[PDB]
Amino acid sequence: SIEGRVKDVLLLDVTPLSLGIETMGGVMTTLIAKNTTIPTKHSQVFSTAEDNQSAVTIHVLQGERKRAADNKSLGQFNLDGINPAPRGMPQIEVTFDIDADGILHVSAKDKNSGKEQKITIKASSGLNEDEIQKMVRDAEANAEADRKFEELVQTRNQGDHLLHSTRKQVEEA
Repeated sequence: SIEGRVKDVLLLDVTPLSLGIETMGGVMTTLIAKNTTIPTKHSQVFSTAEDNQSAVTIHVLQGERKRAADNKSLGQFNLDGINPAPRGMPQIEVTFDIDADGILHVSAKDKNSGKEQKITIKASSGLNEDEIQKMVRDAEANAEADRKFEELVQTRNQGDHLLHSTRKQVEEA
């Protein structure tokens, strides 16, 4: 109570903080949330708003929700190179089954040829609600640097199905 139930693993032996993807504009959307008891199995199909079958970013974000101090690392990778078919499809089904021991077996399965990548990434708890709000200071203020990446997003929000995703590493600098 007094609004502060970010962490809750006592009578919830579940996916322990809510964990999905860093989203459009320094936002966080969970993929599977607490109340889903391990071992879990659940499908959520996604697409992108730009470059559909060419790069999904698999930076899975374990944190809270809209105010992005929700940067518990559940990754930072990218499923790249799914043939040239950019912007909108929308057929990349992403299934996330966690095991009972605690590992997110999530396969971003693409519907171009089943170009998939199954990561097995940890999800251990052991932190605080002001690990998130303590990251509202250090890191909610660092989300202004993510505002530069919100220009890279193209600035929007929500992202139901659509979900911007592109890496950046040119040779010039």
